[PDB]
Amino acid sequence: TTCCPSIVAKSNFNACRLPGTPEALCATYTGCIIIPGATCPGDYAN
Repeated sequence: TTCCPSIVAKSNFNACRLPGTPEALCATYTGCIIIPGATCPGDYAN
């Protein structure tokens, strides 16, 4: 599950992922974090 600082960061993450780019790379590009649980904490953008 990808949990992002903001909707802008998550939009950038999703754009990175669209052509297949590995999740960890898109995470570092955006500031989004990856957690195994189904639910992001607090008010992070899923």
